[PDB]
Amino acid sequence: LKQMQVLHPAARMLVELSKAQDIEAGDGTTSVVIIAGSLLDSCTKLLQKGIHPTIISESFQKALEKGIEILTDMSRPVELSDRETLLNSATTSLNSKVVSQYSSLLSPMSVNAVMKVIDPATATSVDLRDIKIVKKLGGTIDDCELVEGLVLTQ
Amino acid sequence: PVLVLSQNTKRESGRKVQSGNINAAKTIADIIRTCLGPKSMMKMLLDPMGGIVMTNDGNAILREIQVQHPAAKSMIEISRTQDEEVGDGTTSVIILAGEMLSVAEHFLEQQMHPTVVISAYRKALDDMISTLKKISIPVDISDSDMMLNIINSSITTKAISRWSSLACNIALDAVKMVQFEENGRKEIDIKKYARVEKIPGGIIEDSCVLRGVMINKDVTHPRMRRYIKNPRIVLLDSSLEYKKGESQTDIEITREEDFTRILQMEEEYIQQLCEDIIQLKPDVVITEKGISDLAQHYLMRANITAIRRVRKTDNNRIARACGARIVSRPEELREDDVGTGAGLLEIKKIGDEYFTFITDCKDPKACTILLRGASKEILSEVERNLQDAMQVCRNVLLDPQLVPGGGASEMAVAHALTEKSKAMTGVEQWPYRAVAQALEVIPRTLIQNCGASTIRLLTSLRAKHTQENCETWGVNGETGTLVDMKELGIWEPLAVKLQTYKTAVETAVLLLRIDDIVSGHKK
Amino acid sequence: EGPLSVFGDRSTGETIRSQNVMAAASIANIVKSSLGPVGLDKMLVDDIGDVTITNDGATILKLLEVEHPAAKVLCELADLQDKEVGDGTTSVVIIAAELLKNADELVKQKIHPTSVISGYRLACKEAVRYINENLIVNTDELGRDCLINAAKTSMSSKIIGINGDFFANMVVDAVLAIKYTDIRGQPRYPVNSVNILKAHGRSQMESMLISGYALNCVVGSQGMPKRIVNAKIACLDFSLQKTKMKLGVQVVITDPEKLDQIRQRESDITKERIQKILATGANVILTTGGIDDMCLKYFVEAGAMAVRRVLKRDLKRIAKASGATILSTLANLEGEETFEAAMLGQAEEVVQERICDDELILIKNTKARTSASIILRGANDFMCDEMERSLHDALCVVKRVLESKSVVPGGGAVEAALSIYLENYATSMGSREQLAIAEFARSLLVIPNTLAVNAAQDSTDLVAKLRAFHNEAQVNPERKNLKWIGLDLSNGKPRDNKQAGVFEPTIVKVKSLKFATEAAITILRIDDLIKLHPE
Amino acid sequence: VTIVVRGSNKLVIEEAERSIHDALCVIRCLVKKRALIAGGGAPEIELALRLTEYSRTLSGMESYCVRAFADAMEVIPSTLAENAGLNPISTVTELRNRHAQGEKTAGINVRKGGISNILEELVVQPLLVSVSALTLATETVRSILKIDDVVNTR
Ligand SMILES: Nc1ncnc2c1ncn2[C@@H]1O[C@H](COP(=O)(O)OP(=O)(O)O)[C@@H](O)[C@H]1O
Ligand SMILES: Nc1ncnc2c1ncn2[C@@H]1O[C@H](COP(=O)(O)OP(=O)(O)O)[C@@H](O)[C@H]1O
Ligand SMILES: Nc1ncnc2c1ncn2[C@@H]1O[C@H](COP(=O)(O)OP(=O)(O)O)[C@@H](O)[C@H]1O
Ligand SMILES: [Mg+2]
Ligand SMILES: [Mg+2]
Ligand SMILES: [Mg+2]
Repeated sequence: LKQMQVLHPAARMLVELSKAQDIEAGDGTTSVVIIAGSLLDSCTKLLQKGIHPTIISESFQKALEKGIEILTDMSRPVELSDRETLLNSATTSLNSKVVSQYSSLLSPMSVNAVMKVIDPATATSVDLRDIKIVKKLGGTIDDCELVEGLVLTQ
Repeated sequence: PVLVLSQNTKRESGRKVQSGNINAAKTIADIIRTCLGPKSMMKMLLDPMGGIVMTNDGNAILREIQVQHPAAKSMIEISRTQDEEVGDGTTSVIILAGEMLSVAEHFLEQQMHPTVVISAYRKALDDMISTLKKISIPVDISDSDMMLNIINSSITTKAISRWSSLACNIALDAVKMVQFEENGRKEIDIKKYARVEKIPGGIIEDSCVLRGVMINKDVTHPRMRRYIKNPRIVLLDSSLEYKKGESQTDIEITREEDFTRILQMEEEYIQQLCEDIIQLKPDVVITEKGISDLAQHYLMRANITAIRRVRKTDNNRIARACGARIVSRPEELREDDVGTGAGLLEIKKIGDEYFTFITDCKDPKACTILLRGASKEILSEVERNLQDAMQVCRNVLLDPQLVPGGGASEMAVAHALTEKSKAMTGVEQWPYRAVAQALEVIPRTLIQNCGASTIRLLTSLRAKHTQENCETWGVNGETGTLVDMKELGIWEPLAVKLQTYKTAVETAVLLLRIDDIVSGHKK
Repeated sequence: EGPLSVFGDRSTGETIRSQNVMAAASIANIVKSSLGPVGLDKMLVDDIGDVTITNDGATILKLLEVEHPAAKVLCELADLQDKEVGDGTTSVVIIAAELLKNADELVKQKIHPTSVISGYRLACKEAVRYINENLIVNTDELGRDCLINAAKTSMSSKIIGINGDFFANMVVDAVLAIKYTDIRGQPRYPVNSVNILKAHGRSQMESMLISGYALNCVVGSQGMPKRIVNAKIACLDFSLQKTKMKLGVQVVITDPEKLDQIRQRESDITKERIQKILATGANVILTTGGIDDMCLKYFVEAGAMAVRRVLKRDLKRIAKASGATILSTLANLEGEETFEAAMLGQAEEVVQERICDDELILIKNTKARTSASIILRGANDFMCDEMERSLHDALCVVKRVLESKSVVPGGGAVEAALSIYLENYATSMGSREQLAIAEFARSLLVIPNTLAVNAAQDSTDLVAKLRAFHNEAQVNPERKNLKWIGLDLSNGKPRDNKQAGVFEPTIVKVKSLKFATEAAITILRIDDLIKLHPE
Repeated sequence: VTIVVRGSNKLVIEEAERSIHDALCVIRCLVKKRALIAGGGAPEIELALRLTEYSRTLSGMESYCVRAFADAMEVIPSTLAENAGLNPISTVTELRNRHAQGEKTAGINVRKGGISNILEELVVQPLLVSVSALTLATETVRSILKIDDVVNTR
């Protein structure tokens, strides 16, 4: 969405929406835009039937309040000491990209990094500026590695 | 829009490329083939600056032409490489390459792959070399008459043949005066110590080689002597004047006496400098930089003659001739660096202009050649001919071997290859013979320029070379008959022939491997 | 369009896919005619009139101008193959293009691209695993013969083809002369430390190998000697010019009597340095900076050679070879400046040679270590440049063979064996990956076809014969030795290429397969193109 | 800690770096909220089902709007069925039928090519992703519904 140049003022808000998700979650950047488009599409028939936009907004708020409760009731608690769940979550988040074939190499590394930066007993958030990514041409994707030290380019 | 992939690059491929390359090479060869042999005619060309080049040399013709087809560029380049390597034979190489490339399309059009032709040519080149070395003749370099004969045989084709016995001598002397051995065992005949000075006017018979050097300069002050009998010469690389340093120097004065004081010290500096020269008691001072007037005053008081602003090349030649060496600080001037090998210094006028001659050296290792003539173009052609002659002399001095001229070597090698080819089987037999029959374009051309019947003379010569000992028979390029090169006396060095054959065959091999062309690709 | 105001152009669906494939195909069609001992060369002319003659895939693809991304990908693939290995930069493009074409043929049918990608990955992994059965240990063979055959095989199809034996011996000697003595865990062979110089003139059979080093430089002044028998060499990294004070320092004079002694000092300091160098018996001085004419006279009087404006890398190689030490200053661990005799190199001879109207410098028989250089003679500049480009490939191939002790037959034995094996192995999967594996196996077969087509032979029959022989090799174990029968192009028949002496490093095949598969996978995933308008 | 990323091209290197960032942000989300949920389109179809049931309770125009909200949540499963070459109508009907009679972890299996339990395939995702996506989408739609004019300025 950022690389294109959308000209319509409405379509210039959707991109911002995706940005917000990237800040909050880092995943689901496509799904939020799909959902927003679907809701705005459904609003057309309601407008034609003679509904007022204010009533539509209030009903959407009510539906959101119910949906959050339903989703929360769906969930299942997890503990950081179980590495299998973290590996499954990472490999699920990773099997939609070009590097899915290398997941059996990239899935553990990621997890390792997050467990080498935080203190699991009191971790309430993670600072990703403590993990540095270095891009080096040559070789194949099968050559990515994790360095527990310092890497310099000069 | 305009969906593209390569941005207006032009591509060609197929047999059309090979045919075009061969045609371009033959077209290049066609311009020149009238300038081979002692009956050649000249050509005049106009350069982008308005001058005129009336010449007969193949390289001098080819390097004045602008062309677009790359094959022509390759041919011009091989011409200039032949000129640089040995200095002679820049016409026969072009014709030979053209013929060897022409006799290949007959096989290319009969569904034969180029690699087979390449292998056959490379196989034939080695046998050409061996046969050339087989019929060689040694020469004794201490016999001056034989060396004059070789040089003359080299210059009977050019425009100065009318004065051959003159030019020959000149060339020989020059080379004999530059051969030089130094620390180690390295011998050199470097040709940057044999300078050719041209002065229009007079007559050509007055041209000579000086035992010394000649410069276009005059004495700095009129009272300096213009005629010294046995001078002692010092050469300087520095300036005899007061200059500024480079360390960001400034002066701040507050007293009355300082200013004048400073202006005096400069002069004092000059004085001691001049003294450091006068302590060696010389007669001539030569420098590449300027000379101040106060220095001229002191030197004249010491009875010295000074010259200014001579080029570095001229200073090096003077150092090599008189026997001195160049000094940049007078305080480190010794007696060993003073040249005492000269025999005369004179300053003359040659047509409203002053020239300086340093002549009568005891044993100079550098010389100068003074040419007179009608105008600039004639003197330029004479200069080119002298360059050819001196290069031939150097080649024969570095490799004392000789081979017959007039077409004897070509027919001998062709007969040897023809006799050897009947011991082989396979397709490569047919290209292998072709190059052999491509060596007969040298005698044929000669005959065509003499105005004789090539169809009968060529078959008579071929029949003559079939016999057992007739390896020196050739064509008399002035009358149009068959004659033995032993009696006519046309011999040429082996190095020139080897280079000619190698360059021609390798150019053919290079041009036979192209298969497509891509153009306009923006670097 | 209507929706999605984008002020650009959007393409979607099979259209773009087909377009992409065509682009790749075009690139292959440029180089398909320069493969094998029978293929020919190309001539490239720019807008101003420079001519380049070559049949190197990397050079051709680098000199061309391209703008379709699907072709720039292949150009960068060729560059990467050149950097990592140094050989086989033409075959990798052909392999990648054929893989892409065969995959698009399946994707036109309703086969999902992910299945094709997974099948390609599986086939590549299994092929790389299986190649390690076709290996030959070069120590089992006679080492010199294996090295010579590898170099001569690499040199075929180049301008130095028929001269394979002469240049092969030269290359092997030059490579062996550079072997360095590491920790001794493994030896190392730093090629491109061997200098290559070009000079047109005599035939190419007069190219020479120098046991020492060659400098494209000349002596500083014409008064110096030009041959030293027993050479003591001092390498310097600073200019010998009259000293000037730095930016901070300036001269202010209030008493005139003190001026003159200042101006002498600028000309004296540098002199005091030169004597310190010359007092230890140094004969040859090499400098990366300049040397003033005032300072050349000291060397001239002392009878010594001085060369200025020497390249840094040449100085490093000379100093390492002769045992000297590079100095950027004379200062020691005390306040003063000294030059010791223990930081001098020794060479057995230093000459200034003349080659075809120019001059250069030879340093022969260095004593600390052995070094090499090559001088190449040819008809003109285009020919010499092509020979240098050809020789680089052979040097790299010999280096790879020495470092990794394994060789593989050539001519198409590997492609035929892998095609047969993968076609057989695809039966066990029994899924939609079977089709992708079969297409991988069929796409591997384009190399022998191109080799036979360039030779104007019957490609179909020859490839059928190869496949039949290798099938008889894979079953019937008593005939296992049929996995080496390659291809003979000068007669049009198979021949045992292991005994014939056609070899190549296995790393070439491995890296080519891996890189080609990666490129095909990364291009096979695009279903939408958006091209924005210029600003 | 440092990660060194290798590849044969610039484009694949960039995509690999983006994928690794995706996985890292997913693990960070798991750290922030210790909760897990099933993927594969299950949350959207269950949301649509429960909101359709909830719509019957409400009375008046509001009810219509709630129903529309539900019908805007089945776009995600349908898309997932379309991209895999499956029949969307049958797949979504079977999903709704299986979610309406008990188990709430059913989803689309692309390996099997049908509908099955999703936890048996080990595809899971955090809850924060879904909650944040829904909340941001609803807020953006409510913001869009407030606009009734466009003015061109300098
Ligand atoms: N193996 C799988 N089987 C079925 N669905 C999957 C699988 N992996 C991921 N998904 C689904 O893909 C959806 C989003 O994938 P993705 O393309 O990354 O979109 P986003 O970037 O918006 O998360 C998720 O809802 C998840 O349920
Ligand atoms: N008197 C002569 N009779 C026959 N041939 C001659 C005679 N003089 C020179 N030649 C031949 O002319 C050729 C030299 O050609 P020339 O026109 O001088 O240009 P180039 O030397 O560059 O080929 C030599 O091969 C030589 O054999
Ligand atoms: N003597 C030979 N006989 C048969 N095939 C050969 C021979 N020499 C080289 N080849 C083949 O030529 C191919 C290499 O072609 P080449 O022009 O060197 O380009 P590149 O190696 O860069 O792809 C190899 O696959 C090899 O099998
Ligand atoms: Mg995602
Ligand atoms: Mg001549
Ligand atoms: Mg190759």
